[PDB]
Amino acid sequence: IQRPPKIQVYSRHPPEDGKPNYLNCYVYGFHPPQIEIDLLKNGEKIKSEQSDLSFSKDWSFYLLSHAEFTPNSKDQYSCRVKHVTLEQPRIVKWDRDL
Repeated sequence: IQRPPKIQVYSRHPPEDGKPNYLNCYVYGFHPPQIEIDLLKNGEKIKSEQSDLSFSKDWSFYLLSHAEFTPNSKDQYSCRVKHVTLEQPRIVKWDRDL
């Protein structure tokens, strides 16, 4: 029981300032299943397009939240996850050089 979530913030296509992309936040390997995931632009939240809760032997419970977004050299994004294993909501930033 009590397993913290593993997170992956990434974009669908290699980003270029201008072309509309998609930002996905992959969260998995956690338990219990109740978990909240917010997508953030400069600190405030955006498109809550979330998948349906799924489970697997190899990654326990997992989810995928995504939003359409347009890259700029000034706007920064990140994924915020809230789970009973995190004393304070964990925030992972979208690094676009990884």
